[PDB]
Amino acid sequence: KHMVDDKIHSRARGPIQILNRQPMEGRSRDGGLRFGEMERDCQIAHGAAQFLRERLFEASDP
Amino acid sequence: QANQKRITTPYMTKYERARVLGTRALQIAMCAPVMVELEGETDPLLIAMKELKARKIPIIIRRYLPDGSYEDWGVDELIISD
Amino acid sequence: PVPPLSVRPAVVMQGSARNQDDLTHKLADIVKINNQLRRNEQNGAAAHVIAEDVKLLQFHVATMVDNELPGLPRAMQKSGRPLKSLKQRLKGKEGRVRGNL
Amino acid sequence: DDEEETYRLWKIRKTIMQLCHDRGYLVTQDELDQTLEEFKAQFGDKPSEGRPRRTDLTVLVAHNDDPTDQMFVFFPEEPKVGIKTIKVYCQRMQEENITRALIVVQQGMTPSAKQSLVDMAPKYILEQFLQQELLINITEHELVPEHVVMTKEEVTELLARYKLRENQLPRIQAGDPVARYFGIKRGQVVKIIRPSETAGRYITYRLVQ
RNA sequence: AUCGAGAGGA
Repeated sequence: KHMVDDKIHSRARGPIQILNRQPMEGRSRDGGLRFGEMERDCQIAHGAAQFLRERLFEASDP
Repeated sequence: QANQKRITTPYMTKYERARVLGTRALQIAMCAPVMVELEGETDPLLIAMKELKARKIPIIIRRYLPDGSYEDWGVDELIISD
Repeated sequence: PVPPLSVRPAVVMQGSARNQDDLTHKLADIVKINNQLRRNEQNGAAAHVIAEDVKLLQFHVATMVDNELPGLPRAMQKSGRPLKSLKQRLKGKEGRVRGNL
Repeated sequence: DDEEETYRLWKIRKTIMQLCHDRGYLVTQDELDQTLEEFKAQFGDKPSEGRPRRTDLTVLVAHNDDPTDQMFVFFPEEPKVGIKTIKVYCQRMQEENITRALIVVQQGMTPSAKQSLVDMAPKYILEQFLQQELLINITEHELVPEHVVMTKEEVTELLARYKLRENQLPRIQAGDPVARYFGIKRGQVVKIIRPSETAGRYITYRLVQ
């Protein structure tokens, strides 16, 4: 039952939550992906400070 | 700190190179004068790479030592590793 | 300290049911019991009655701050579900810090 | 019952001589490596009967820099050291003009003696050592690198060069076994030179807190 | 839309 047509999802400035102005959840609600603690961890190891700021502040909830 | 002596390495770091290229690319994309002869280039990333290879980047790196002092290095004064 | 409406937003239903936040419900409980305590202490009340009122106000404020107190029961909504305290909002994963910062 | 006791006493004496030598004190070569036969001929063979009595194993050792600065080595008779023994030792150092001493307890220290040791530190300083930690020389273990005390001039030079405060440095507790062996104080810094598999040799600096 | 639960994929 795993048809790719039900797994593809992309987000570009869609709806945001009400408690926090962060992107919604679930492709059904046009929500973005979660840049979690391990992702920030790997970006820290990279040293991409500007990319980390863009992901966690600029592209999430300015 | 006297400019006659400096303790930091004379080689540009990868992080310094990445940030200098990004900042100069943004400046170029915001209509800044170019320090190289653009043959046919029209994209800020390769324009900044050409400027870096020409050692004509108008950016000064302020290397902050842990003690609280800083040493200012020009991009043209640093060896480019890559 | 009363949080603003942003911290405790009034959600909008698919129709017109303006459900209040659990923090708003706890705040309303605190205001009503505080008014009752004020009127009781201004009028004549028994020492044990005043002590019980103080205990209830203690419970309400302490459950607003943290609703996982040992021994004491959790504060229940008028539906059958435990409330969410300000400590629970930022305690662990899915909490404020680890889940939005 | 007796051979074990005399072997223990000889080993403690050897360990204390090595500790004094590592602390920068006048330790002769023969007293540095004294064999069982020499120890027997010098002190005795039957510690149970009184030869050697623990009172006779006292050591007077002087610093390399100044004979006017020297420390006493004490082996108390009683198993548990009391405030009375501490007081008589303090009186002995008063009359002999001695500012440093070592107390080699058999079992442990009385709490009042420990408190007196803590409070009386400035004028007369003296340290307490269980007998068990003295049966082996800790600095000779393979896990224990070489520790060397830094003078004040060297500490100032290091700080000046690294442009950092004493705080920034890694720490070693005053109650650390090696710190107790070297008899250092809070505020002093040690130099740890250890072999490395990535650079060959590495030097790290530890400040006592 | 919120909470909770269940079933699942890597």
